[PDB]
Amino acid sequence: TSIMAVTFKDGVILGADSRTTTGAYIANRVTDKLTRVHDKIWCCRSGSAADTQAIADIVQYHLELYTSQYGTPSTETAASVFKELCYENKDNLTAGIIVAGYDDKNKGEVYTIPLGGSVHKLPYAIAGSGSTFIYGYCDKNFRENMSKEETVDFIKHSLSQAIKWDGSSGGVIRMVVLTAAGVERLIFYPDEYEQL
Amino acid sequence: TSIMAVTFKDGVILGADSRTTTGAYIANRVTDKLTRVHDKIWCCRSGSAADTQAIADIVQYHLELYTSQYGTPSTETAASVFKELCYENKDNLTAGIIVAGYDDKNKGEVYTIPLGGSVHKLPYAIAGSGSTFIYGYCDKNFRENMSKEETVDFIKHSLSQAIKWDGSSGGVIRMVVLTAAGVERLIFYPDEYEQL
Amino acid sequence: TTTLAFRFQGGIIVAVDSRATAGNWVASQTVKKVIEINPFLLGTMAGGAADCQFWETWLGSQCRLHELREKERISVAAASKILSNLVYQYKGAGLSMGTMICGYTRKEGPTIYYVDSDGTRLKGDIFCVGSGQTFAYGVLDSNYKWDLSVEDALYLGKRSILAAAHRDAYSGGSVNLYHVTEDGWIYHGNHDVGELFWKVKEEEGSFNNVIG
Amino acid sequence: SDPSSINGGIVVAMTGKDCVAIACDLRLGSQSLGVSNKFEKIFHYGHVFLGITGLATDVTTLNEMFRYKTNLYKLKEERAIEPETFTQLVSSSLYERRFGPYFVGPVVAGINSKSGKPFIAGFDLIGCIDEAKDFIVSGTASDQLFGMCESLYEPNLEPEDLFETISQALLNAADRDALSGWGAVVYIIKKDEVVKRYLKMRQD
Amino acid sequence: TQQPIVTGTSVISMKYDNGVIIAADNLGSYGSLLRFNGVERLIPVGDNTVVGISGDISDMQHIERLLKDLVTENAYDNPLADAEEALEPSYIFEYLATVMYQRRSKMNPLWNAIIVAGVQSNGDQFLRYVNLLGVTYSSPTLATGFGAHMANPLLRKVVDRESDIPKTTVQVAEEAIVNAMRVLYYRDARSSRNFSLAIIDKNTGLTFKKNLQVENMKWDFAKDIKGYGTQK
Amino acid sequence: MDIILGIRVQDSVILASSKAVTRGISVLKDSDDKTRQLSPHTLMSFAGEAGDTVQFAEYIQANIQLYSIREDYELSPQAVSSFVRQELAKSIRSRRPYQVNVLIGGYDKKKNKPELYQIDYLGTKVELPYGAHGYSGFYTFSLLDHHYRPDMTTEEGLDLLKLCVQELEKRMPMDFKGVIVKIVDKDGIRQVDDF
Amino acid sequence: MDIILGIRVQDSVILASSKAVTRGISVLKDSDDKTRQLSPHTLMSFAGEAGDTVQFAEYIQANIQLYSIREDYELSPQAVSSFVRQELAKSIRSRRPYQVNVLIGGYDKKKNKPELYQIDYLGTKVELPYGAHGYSGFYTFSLLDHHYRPDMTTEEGLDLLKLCVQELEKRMPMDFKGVIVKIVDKDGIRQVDDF
Amino acid sequence: QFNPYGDNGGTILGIAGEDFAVLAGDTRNITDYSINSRYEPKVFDCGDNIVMSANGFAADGDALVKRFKNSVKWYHFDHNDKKLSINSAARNIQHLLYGKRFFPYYVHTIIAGLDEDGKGAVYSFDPVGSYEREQCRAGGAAASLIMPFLDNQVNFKNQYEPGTNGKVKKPLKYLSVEEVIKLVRDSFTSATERHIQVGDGLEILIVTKDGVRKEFYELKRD
Amino acid sequence: TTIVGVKFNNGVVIAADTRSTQGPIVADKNCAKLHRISPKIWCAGAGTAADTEAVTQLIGSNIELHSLYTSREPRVVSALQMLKQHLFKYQGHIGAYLIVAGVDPTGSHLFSIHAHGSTDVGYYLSLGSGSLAAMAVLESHWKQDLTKEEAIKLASDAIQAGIWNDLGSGSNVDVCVMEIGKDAEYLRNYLTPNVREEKQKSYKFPRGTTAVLKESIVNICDIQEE
Ligand SMILES: [Mg+2]
Ligand SMILES: [Mg+2]
Ligand SMILES: [Mg+2]
Ligand SMILES: [Mg+2]
Repeated sequence: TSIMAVTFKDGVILGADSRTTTGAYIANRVTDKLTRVHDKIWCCRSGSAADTQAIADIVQYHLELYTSQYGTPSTETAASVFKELCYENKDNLTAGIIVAGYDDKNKGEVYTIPLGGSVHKLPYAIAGSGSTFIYGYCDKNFRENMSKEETVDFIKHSLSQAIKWDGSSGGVIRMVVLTAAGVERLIFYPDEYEQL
Repeated sequence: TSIMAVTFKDGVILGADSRTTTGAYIANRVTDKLTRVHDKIWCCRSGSAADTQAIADIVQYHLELYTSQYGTPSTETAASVFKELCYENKDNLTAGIIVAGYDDKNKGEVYTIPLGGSVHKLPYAIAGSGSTFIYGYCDKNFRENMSKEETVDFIKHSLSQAIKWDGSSGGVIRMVVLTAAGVERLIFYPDEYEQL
Repeated sequence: TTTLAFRFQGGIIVAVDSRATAGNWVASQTVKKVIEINPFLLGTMAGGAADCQFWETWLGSQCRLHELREKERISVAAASKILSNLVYQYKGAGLSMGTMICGYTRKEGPTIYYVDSDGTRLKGDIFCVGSGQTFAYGVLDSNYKWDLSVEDALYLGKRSILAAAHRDAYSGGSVNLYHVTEDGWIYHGNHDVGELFWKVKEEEGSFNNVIG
Repeated sequence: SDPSSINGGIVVAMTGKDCVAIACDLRLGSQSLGVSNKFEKIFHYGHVFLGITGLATDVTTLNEMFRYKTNLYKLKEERAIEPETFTQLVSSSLYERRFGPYFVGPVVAGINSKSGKPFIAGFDLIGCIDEAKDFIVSGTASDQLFGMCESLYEPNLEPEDLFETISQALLNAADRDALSGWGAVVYIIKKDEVVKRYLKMRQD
Repeated sequence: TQQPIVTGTSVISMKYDNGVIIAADNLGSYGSLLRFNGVERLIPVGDNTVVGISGDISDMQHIERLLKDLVTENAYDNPLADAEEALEPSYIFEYLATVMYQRRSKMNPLWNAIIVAGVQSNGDQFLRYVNLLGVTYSSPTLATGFGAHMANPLLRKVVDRESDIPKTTVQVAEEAIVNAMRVLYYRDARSSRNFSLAIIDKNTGLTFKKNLQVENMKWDFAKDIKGYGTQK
Repeated sequence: MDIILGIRVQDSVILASSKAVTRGISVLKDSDDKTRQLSPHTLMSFAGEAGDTVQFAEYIQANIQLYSIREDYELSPQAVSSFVRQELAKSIRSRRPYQVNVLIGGYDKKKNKPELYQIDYLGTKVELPYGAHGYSGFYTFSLLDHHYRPDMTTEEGLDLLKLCVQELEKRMPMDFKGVIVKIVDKDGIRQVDDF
Repeated sequence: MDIILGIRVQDSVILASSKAVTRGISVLKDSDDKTRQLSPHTLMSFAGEAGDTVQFAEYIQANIQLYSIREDYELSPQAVSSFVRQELAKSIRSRRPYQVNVLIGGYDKKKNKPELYQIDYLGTKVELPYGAHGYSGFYTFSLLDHHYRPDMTTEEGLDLLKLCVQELEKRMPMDFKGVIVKIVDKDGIRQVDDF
Repeated sequence: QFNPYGDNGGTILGIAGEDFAVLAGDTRNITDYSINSRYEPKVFDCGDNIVMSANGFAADGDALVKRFKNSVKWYHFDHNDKKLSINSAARNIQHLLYGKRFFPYYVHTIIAGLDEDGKGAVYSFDPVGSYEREQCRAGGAAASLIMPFLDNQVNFKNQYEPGTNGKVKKPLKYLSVEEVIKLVRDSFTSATERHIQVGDGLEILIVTKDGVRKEFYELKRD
Repeated sequence: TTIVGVKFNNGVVIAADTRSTQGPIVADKNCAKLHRISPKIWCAGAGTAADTEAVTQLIGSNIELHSLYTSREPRVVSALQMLKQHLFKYQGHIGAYLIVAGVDPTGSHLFSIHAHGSTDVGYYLSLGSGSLAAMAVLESHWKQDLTKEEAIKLASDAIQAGIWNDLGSGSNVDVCVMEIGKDAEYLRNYLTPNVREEKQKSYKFPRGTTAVLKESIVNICDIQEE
């Protein structure tokens, strides 16, 4: 699994591959690893599909009930709810989650929650087995306050490499763009990204 | 350990970090992992220091005795002698070796010999624990027939990232340039490469 | 550890060694392996020192509560069964106990119950428990009679511990003697094995293998 | 299970003024069972004395081995082996079994016949030499002996004072060890007389 | 029972004549991966205490929140919350030590080694250690992990016993701490060049220094080293 | 094999050895003689692992019988015991050691003395007035320590041995089917056929 | 505990149970009665893990004695055996099961018939003419298969039982120190004091 | 796997005089081959003229001392400020220890003071609460080095009167507080030479009818 | 064990502590951890004490024979190659961790060698359980172009760090200085900072304290004439 979230000028973009494996068999080649917990707070799932799905569902419930009472939650609040579940159930979970969201006040924000249940607010985050191969590339090529087109290219190029080298990653590159304008889904096929 | 060999127009350059660790203790911070088996055939050592030193010493002996009888050996011949030892003693060795050499007929050549004892002739090769983090970067930035200065920059930038992320790598970046002109040693200190 | 207790005409004799070892090293030579449950009841310590000491002291509290409530001395049968039922609740948890609950009542006469941390409760006439038990049994079995005098019975128990103290590496230090009568137990002193051995060797002509 | 504490027993050696002393308990056991009260652990090859603790079969074997080797030494050299030379022989002999060692704790003691110098040495089971000035300890109560020797010992003791020190070091150490005791022997060694004394001690 | 995941390395500290110094690098390691490069592992509590934490970072963040909550709770119905009834270093430590030992006793530890550095009401220096086992000890110098093996020997050359504390100035103490941080950077494979340092002085109060770097590094001698034995 | 005892008296050595041969569930034999005559005045009883016991005992027997022919001379008990010890001491560091414990009871015709040697499978030799292997000593040694005298007659030794066997039959969980008793003295070796 | 046998003859049930109590190395007792009277015409012998055996037997005894008082009536052997089976069947899926095997010998006063029930620690019940637990059956069943007749007298049953005990004393490795034998018939329970 | 136990080293020593008692212990605290502290007090005044040390795993040692101290406080509340006698303190500590029979305090505990007749008293406890009154007891790392020496020099074991040759034992004459302190100091000096976990400092707490007094001595720091 | 090597202008200095341990017990308070391979090639040894002695004497013996055969003074690189090939053959089962130093016709050299057979070159090295304490001191005070006096100071200070702070190390400091064009000076017990203080009491017993069963003269002499 290769996943990343990158903040830019207009907001944040989440990116992910679409491969689910059982050993060396690809059980699902069109998985959606980018999941909605609120209108403009999404997450990237790495680790156990069952665990990360179960967690995300509970978070979506918590933020729905939060919204009914207190209005729209912050991206920080969403990351805290994710953290609470991941930290308090660390012994029984295998979940690495990147939480990404767009406020109007705060703008684009990215929080990574690795295996332990710790929280790390970052300009961008990479995770999953395929992320190891692109630490060098991402660190050399990331800039703050990129445009939408630059950030799409940055994510597309990064995940292209992660996919190239990691057998656990593959299929399509899905992306979700979070800005004031709304929520845009993007997809990029092998014939496009492999030739980069 | 972060090691690489890269072929360019005038020949080949071998690059390596200088860190030797026992657990998290850095036993040696100024290790020379680039070793001479012949005047213009050198190697990059990854894995067990004891195994790779012992192997290299035997190879140097074999190529010395080869030279006395049959004249200068090819880089391919050197890689074959490395392979023979690594493959036939695979059960008792932990050695990943990159063999790099300069002929006048063949020019710069790079052979990588991973754990199994297989041989792979490549335009460039990366290895050691720190190499994982720079697969993406190296693949995106390598070009054939670079100049000496471009190849030094490519190696320097690559190993800089490998060191940045890998705790097993660090210290100085050593390099060895192999061309028709002769053998040139280069060294690059932390204050130089960390700010890249 | 060598502990014995046997029944005879004049009541019960209880005799124990004094040694405690951690690995190969002798932690103590001055251990009290007779727990004085109350003035009429005695318990021996083998296996775990803490388990025997703690739970047989607790037993003395239960015996005291019984006689307050029932206005009558607790029977050795009842006292031993309070202990055995208690340890049986803990079975599996890892208590280590091998003990002789010893008493002399009118209804029963002199009585010994071997109680043990895997729940065993046995009435009997002669019991030996510990790493030196087999040595003590040898001397007991060949010299034991019901019609022993109190003086000879005391000596027999003393001598049987000495036999074990000599051969068994984990037994020794000193011998503690007790004589249990219907009117209560009577302490018959601490006897250093070192001094006792040479005394017994000379006076008895035994231990000819040993140079003295 | 641990070969060096099946049979039990101890050796201690000390230096004095123009003299050495070496002493041992007499116990041989099979773990908890006492088997023999006459198992001596000190031997000699001419004027050189060797104590050996540990696994009793190896104690016996090594004694037989060093008798063999010192006998041939004497035939070829035309003189008795010295403590310094013997110490090296013991070390060599043990190390040649590096990966299948004798489970022993040897202790050399003696006076050099030419120089008159008192000498003691200890070894681990694979032949590392501890050549102490003051004292050497070995066996299942070596901790206890270290404690006794470290407080009781003083340098340049006369033979008859050294006897009391080493005896009390052995005896009180052995009484705090389940696997040592059952009698004891003390050798007092001077340049041209050696006195051997059996001690009276508790037999448990 | 767990295993630590994201981890922080050495925390080092020492007493000097008028207070205490404590320091810790800004790295959150993920095994051999040097994952997070901006992690603050010194956490000040009030103006008189700094708690330095090594080991598991998620547990550190939990402890960080417990301390934040402790300050809130101390303020409740407390008119002297910023004066006589403010939190002392000794109160903060004892709390943490209780929590650490309680957690190990339920077989569910907070996977940390903690040093509480501060100055008490009466001007006394406070420096005490507690870890995942609830083990506690105090000493003129204290260090966790690699710091225990490499920093302590250096810091003990400055303050070898209690009587050396009044003789040690803040400049000497800070110099020793900064040199120790350099030694740890040379030799600890899970360390970073960037660190934070805190001084708690009875006169000048809490000085918290962020974004420090290991400097004056000796590498030049590396050029002369060739091969591993016989090579030229 | 189970119980083997030995007692050296004034003028003889008495070896008592159990008759039972048990293979797991069933007692296959109740009349097994766990001994070999090595020479006219030297007897060796043995106990340990199945197969190895007899194989070792007969191997020793053959070697002593070879020596006796070659030199036209009977080795002393001491010499035989030293030979046996060395074989076991050699055996313990072998690929597959002999798991055999032995008692060697002999009458030295030169010194006019009975001698009893106890040697375990490691090659641990001791000369004793009385000895045993395995658990046998645990029951019996307290009796032997008490009653034994170096000037005992053969009949007194046999009575002390009966007391030892009775204590074993009382307190041992295993039925060892009694003992065969043999006496080694100046006239050689003979079996006590009623015990 | 070791050997427990049972044989149902014409007009009675005979239970034979070993007297030895061994704790590892030593035989601590040679006169142990491994049985409890549950009611006047129902006897239960038992063998299994130390402590659990007696605890279980007395627990069953207490419950049957409680039933006897409450209803002023003796439960049939069948009823008692079913009660015991259920307790063991409940026990096997507990936190710590009773490791106890039992034989229940009873005389049904309603049907005028002796009955023998064999129940193992799992709660496996069978009614039999003769039964055993552990290894006891391996030695004895070939003899009982041959000689047993449903019309045997009590004296003939005791003779067949002696032959079973003799075969056990011959071929079993363990010394079980003989057996206590009890007879359950229309007149109740009585112990054969010479066997 | 998580190991809840650890070894902080150290060595303690309790000696009961005729009308006094001493409880000594080194001040070194260690883990593995490292020194944590050269001065970490291990012997404590618990009130009511009782001194205590729980040597071994320091987290359990501190927990136990803390709980016992608290037990002294509540004894005063519950029983009209009655003085907790050393024998009563001992029995109370047994129950504290045995309370954790199946997850033990990993310590060897010693307490010292005076009995109700004013005589010196020492009590020694195993990790699970077995205890006995004793004259002499070393606990911890170098206990095997100290006890044989104390058998010889306090109780005069194996020492006979010159001329008699083993027939008359050396008589057990009463030692003064000054004489005991010499034997304590020499026990720890010797233990320091031959045991790597013993050193740095020696703190002795002396108990008399007048109260609790402290003495401190340097030990080798290697 | 705390062993160090430090390079200086005209040579190399080597140092070690003097404690040998069996678990937590100090078996020897004045252990010699410095070994002579040849007159001007010495090494410091950590790990299994029997192995460090055995491996230095074997190679030292073969070095001597090689020196006689070739009519040349031995070289450090020869000792180094012979040690590493031996240790590599035994796959680490020979537990010898050595700092090898010396002077020869090529110059002054300093190497470390691990039990598995890996070698390292350096200007300053340390090894053993006190290596981290020693290396801290070396990393704080080492510089290029040390004098002999400065190197002996730095080396012994690094050993002291180990003595005081590492429980595996203790007692005294041994030093050996190998300077070019000079005899190697072996400074045994160069520092002695751990002399035991006078005891409170004398434990010399009165004569006849010990009980004695038997006395006899041992015949150490040979079989006599006449
Ligand atoms: Mg790095
Ligand atoms: Mg004994
Ligand atoms: Mg003893
Ligand atoms: Mg020390």
